Amino acid sequence: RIFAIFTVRHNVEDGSVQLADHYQQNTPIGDGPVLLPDNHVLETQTVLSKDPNEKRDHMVLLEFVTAAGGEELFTGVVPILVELDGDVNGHKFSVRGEGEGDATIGKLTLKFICTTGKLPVPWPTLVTTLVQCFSRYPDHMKRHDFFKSTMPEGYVQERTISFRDDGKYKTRAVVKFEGDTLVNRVELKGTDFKEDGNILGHKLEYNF
Amino acid sequence: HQKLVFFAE
Repeated sequence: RIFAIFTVRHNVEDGSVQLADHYQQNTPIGDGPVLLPDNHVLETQTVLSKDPNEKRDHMVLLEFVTAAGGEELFTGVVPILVELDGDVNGHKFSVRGEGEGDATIGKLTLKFICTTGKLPVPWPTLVTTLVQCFSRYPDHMKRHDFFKSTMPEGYVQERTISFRDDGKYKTRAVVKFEGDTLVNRVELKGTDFKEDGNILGHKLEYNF
Repeated sequence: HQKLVFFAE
């Protein structure tokens, strides 16, 4: 297993910021050999945008992931299927995601769609939950890529995201290969949310 | 922009 702790800042309408503390861990599914990486950082830049042609609730994502501080499956563009099932304070909803993943430049292009109507939480609060095996590792660090070395069997991603002064998401994710497309199947349970706090009140400015 | 520190069990 490996661990990462980070805090995402979300801008609010009233100028203030909403903080999202992340506890993340990853566990290989396969019973085989994996790499135990030293401390290293993942530097993520990430932009969100809209398809103007899409009438459904959606989020376009462009992301560049790069490390600083059993892999051949990624030598090129891998397809991605993402499926999230969540309920937040009893709100049942699903997000479906398609796109490509090029590990060679640490770039992800994915478009996500709310399958069940209106998304009951702001899309930014679901970004860090909605495939870090695509992050580009330099060659002096090619040995510290846990994610790739757990493939195609995959790994389990488990993360609790608590929003200060508000509720918390608890997600479970299976990130594996499924017939030469990479899949992220995720459950998400949010509890104890203020029914008109930043999240359920939809008070987050939309970018990140 | 964000950087993320990954540990080890």
